[PDB]
Amino acid sequence: TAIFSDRYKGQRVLGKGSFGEVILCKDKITGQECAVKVISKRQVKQKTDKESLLREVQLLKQLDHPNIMKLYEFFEDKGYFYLVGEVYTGGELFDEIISRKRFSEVDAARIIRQVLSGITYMHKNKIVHRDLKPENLLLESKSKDANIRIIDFGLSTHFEASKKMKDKIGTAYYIAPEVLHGTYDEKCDVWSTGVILYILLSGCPPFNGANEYDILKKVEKGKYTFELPQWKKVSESAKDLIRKMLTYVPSMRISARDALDHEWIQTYTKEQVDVPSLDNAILNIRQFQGTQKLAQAALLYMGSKLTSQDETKELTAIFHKMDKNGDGQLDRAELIEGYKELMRMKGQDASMLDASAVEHEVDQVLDAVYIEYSEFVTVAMDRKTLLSRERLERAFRMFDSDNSGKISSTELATIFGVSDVDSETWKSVLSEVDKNNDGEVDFDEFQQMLLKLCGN
Ligand SMILES: CC(C)(C)n1nc(Cc2cccc(Cl)c2)c2c(N)ncnc21
Ligand SMILES: [Ca+2]
Repeated sequence: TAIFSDRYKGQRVLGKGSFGEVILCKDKITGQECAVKVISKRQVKQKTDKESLLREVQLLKQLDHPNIMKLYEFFEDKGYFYLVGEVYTGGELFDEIISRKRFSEVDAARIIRQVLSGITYMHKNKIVHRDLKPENLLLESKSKDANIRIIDFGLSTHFEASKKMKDKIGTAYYIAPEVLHGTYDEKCDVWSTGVILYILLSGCPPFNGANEYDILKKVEKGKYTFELPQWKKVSESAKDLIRKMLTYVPSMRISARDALDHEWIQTYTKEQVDVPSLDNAILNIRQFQGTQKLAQAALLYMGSKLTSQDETKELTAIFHKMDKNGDGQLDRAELIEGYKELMRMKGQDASMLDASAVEHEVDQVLDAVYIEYSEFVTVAMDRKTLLSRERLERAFRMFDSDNSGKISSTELATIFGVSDVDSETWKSVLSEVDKNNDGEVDFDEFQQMLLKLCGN
């Protein structure tokens, strides 16, 4: 009965999350800011019935913990679900860790005590995460004392995971083996935290591989080691906690509660022995984060380019039919009607919450441009891809940490492995872009490879 757009207005896009886009919204009466996840019913399948989802939402709204995201409201219309909750502005935990100069076991213990405190609380209330990963650890604010907030607790129980690689980047590292075969319980969150902790103290995933399926093979076997030089400077109690958290049989695996009482958490979170900086771990987390973000940006660039081609042609045909005399020009109200018609057929955009948002977007394009609708189409569609094109170059620049301007063949293999692009498929594309290749590409050659890898 209650309508989302009657209460909230979209201010700006915050980013892509599991199951949908996240928009910064504001209450039209009280002025309260909130983060809203818009889940498209067409793109996301429900695992449970409507009554099971409503009962979990009602429970989730009443729960409260300092390391769990607060949910405020829930709305549903014919095509979408709107999960309304608190905004966090500190960004992802790993993007903050790589910005600092020193990082020790004391810092890793403070991080993992918070995550475990949050998990322990949600497990007492019979809610499992299942998809716990570093990307779901947000920092409350930009300050250095910011608490960690776990996002998306309980959503995997009600919404089916996407099968598209652009949505699955980095999920294989943290997923518990029992989730892969179907019988799982809340212990799968201890395993995921165990993996996160292993990466905090070494900067390398315990179960790794050249592609998604090779990682899942390592996870399913469950075998890993502490045989990297960097593990020599780490305490034995940290290694003990990891062994208990990455125990294969879930009934033998330590609980979230007992992980808090472990010697490592008790010792390294108290204010009262020597603790050095894990320099090799920071460098490995910075290289790991750069790689994951470039693979993700490459996949989102290709996805936006295909979506842009579909919408450019659809919008061009809508305006062509609306052109009565055939002079190639239309009025403002016509362009609004046609642009609204694009969202009616292709589905409402997360940034275009209602007619007023569409009218403002049309006005923003008309400020750049009886008007030539082909010029309106070009500008409107280039504005939709702007964020994905700029995010690609920024991620290439961040990955190119030595500012050489190029990435090597070994780095391309790693990037395309995380992106799940077949080895022979990208090597074939490189040869068509630059026939006299020397085992390295610059940004334009890399973007040219991606354009070819999505039919251009
Ligand atoms: C993916 C990004 C990082 C953009 N994101 N995701 C979230 C989590 C979220 C946001 C709204 C609803 C739900 Cl169910 C989950 C969120 C939040 N709270 N505050 C700021 N940004 C957020
Ligand atoms: Ca370089």
